[PDB]
Amino acid sequence: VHLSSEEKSAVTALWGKVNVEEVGGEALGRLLVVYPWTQRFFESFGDLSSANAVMNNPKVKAHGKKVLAAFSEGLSHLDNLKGTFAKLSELHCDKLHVDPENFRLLGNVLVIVLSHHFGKEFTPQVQAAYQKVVAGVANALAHKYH
Amino acid sequence: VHLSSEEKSAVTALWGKVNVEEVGGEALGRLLVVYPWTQRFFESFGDLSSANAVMNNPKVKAHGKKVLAAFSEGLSHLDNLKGTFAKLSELHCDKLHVDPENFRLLGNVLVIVLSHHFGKEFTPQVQAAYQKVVAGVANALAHKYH
Amino acid sequence: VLSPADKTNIKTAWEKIGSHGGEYGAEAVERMFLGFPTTKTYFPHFDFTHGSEQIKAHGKKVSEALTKAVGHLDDLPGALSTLSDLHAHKLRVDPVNFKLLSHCLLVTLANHHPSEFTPAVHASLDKFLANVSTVLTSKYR
Amino acid sequence: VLSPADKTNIKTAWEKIGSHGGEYGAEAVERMFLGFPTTKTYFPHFDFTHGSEQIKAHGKKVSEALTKAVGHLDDLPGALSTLSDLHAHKLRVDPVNFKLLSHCLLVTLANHHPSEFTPAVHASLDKFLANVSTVLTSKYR
Ligand code: HEM
Ligand code: HEM
Ligand code: HEM
Ligand code: HEM
Repeated sequence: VHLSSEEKSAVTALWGKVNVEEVGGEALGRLLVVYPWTQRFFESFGDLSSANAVMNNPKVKAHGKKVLAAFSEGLSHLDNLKGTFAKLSELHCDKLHVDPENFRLLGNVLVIVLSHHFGKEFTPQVQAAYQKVVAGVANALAHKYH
Repeated sequence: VHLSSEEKSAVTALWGKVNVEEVGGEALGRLLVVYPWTQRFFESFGDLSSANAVMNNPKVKAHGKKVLAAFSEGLSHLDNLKGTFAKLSELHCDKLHVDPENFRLLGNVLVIVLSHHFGKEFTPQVQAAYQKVVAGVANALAHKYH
Repeated sequence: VLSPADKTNIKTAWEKIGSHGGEYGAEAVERMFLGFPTTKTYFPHFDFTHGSEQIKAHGKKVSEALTKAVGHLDDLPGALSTLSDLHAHKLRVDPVNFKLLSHCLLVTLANHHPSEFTPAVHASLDKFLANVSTVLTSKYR
Repeated sequence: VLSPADKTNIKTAWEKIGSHGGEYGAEAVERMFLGFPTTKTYFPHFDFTHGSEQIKAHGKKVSEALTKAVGHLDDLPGALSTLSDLHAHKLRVDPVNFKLLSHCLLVTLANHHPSEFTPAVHASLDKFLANVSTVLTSKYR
């Protein structure tokens, strides 16, 4: 993904303020609530039969943390997303059969959660740069389908 | 795309029987009728405000032939679809801004038209090999986004 | 959202499709499992050999459900809530898979009834299957 | 398809938006044009200057249209038929763009109403916008 220095500074500055424990859990939790077919992939986490069960579930928070840590890694490797995410794409595509459209939904939910957390600071301009980033990450996760 | 030698013979055998004059205009024509937003890309062709006007429009038939000639080329070049369709990916993605969902819709409409034309001969097995081919083509046309 | 004309196209096409409903069902499913092997992961207990009794029985049920739907175009959520319970609440089918079966059904109807499968009927049936899909993937009870 | 619970979440959350609909409207549209540049192709006569009176006037009309829908949840195709003629028949907007605007509206509501934008209300608003989007991309008259 190709960001101008202006875009990259903006993404990086905001990203340094992110609480990864908190944000990843809220993003993964909202994914499972808003798009309820996604709960099928996480059946082993226990009961996900309600918003309140999903958002209090410790495996969901711990997993959200792992997802966001992987996103952070993608952020300092933007010009090599494909190589960085190769094994991760293999796992999601070959072993888990996750349709690529679900990678886009999780990226957009993370953008919602950033807006929710940061308020005014998440300007339209900062948003626009993050959209480039989440699309880059979604693409990298899907490349093993190509 | 990787096809077994049995899949490749089934694909090429059936394709040899295709009326390159007519199937293209039938597939493009149906795309425009069934997914009416696609009409917006082809407004220079005249009135597409009904099924009859679409299917009888000569520019639709002339265009459908060009699409199919491209699918033919791809068939001779399955192990390098990306470089075969590089010029076409740039035209559709960078100049025209066709969302990639639309390539997939056209691929499936072409498989509908093949089934319509060939009947019993288009067996579930021949169809399955064709689904691998249209997916390869869609993905190759979408390469400039990724 | 179906127009008045879509409703007439669907009803009148479905009359022609008639007594062979069950057979088209079985064939559309088999085309889905072959064409899109990932869909088989929802059916771990099925025998997938081509003649399969299980596939033929399942094909028939999917056909009965569509026949029922055609009788209730003005109230699909109402007619189809038990199937929504199953698909949306219990099985949690990813909506992508509905676009695959819907495409296989059309492939199968164009195969057996090319005279009825005009561009305008193709259009109305696609929207019919999209509407049915939206009901079966939505939690509304 | 909206559940009775979804309907309540929508009506309740829309109460809290009060008189700022118009302003959220305009911001969601601005976020759309900037984050997804291909959307501007539908508005070749707009001035895209930040805070333009045109974008302001447009955001107002979008939020009026959503307020009206919230009032007619049991008959969206009924309430929104004129907007459907515009988007589906006249403009021929690719349905993909509706998902982008819907996303920008959610981003904007979460930005101004964090405490009302709970996971359950987010779920109901997403479904609300998807339902509205289907209607405005469907030709049904
Ligand atoms: C788009 C960004 C995504 C990222 C960065 C991501 C990241 C990750 C990571 C880092 C792991 C752990 C891998 C390991 O054990 O080394 C994982 C596992 C997993 N992911 Fe994702 N994921 C994404 C999207 C999705 C989506 C959308 C789904 C489902 C719809 C999903 C389903 C799963 C499942 C089921 C696991 C296995 C969890 C377990 O170990 O039980 N992922 N993912
Ligand atoms: C299998 C997928 C497709 C293939 C193989 C294909 C192929 C082609 C070809 C060969 C051309 C002519 C370029 C030339 O002058 O050499 C073309 C042009 C064009 N394509 Fe496609 N196309 C596909 C999908 C689509 C879709 C889905 C749309 C829009 C919904 C689209 C819209 C257009 C338009 C508007 C032109 C320019 C037509 C003109 O100015 O005459 N294409 N495409
Ligand atoms: C037009 C779309 C569909 C219709 C009308 C439909 C209809 C049906 C019907 C009538 C049944 C039997 C219900 C019963 O007797 O209790 C059923 C079961 C089932 N459906 Fe579907 N379905 C559709 C799409 C799908 C898709 C896309 C999938 C996943 C690929 C799927 C997965 C299943 C599964 C796993 C069962 C249970 C099978 C068993 O245990 O015997 N369905 N469906
Ligand atoms: C939540 C979905 C949407 C709603 C409720 C909505 C509502 C409206 C309204 C109220 C109008 C003004 C009607 C009038 O001219 O009197 C309008 C016009 C228009 N809409 Fe939308 N809209 C939606 C989505 C979209 C999308 C996704 C696009 C394309 C990106 C779009 C493109 C346009 C255009 C180009 C106009 C005419 C602009 C002008 O001439 O000033 N709309 N819409």
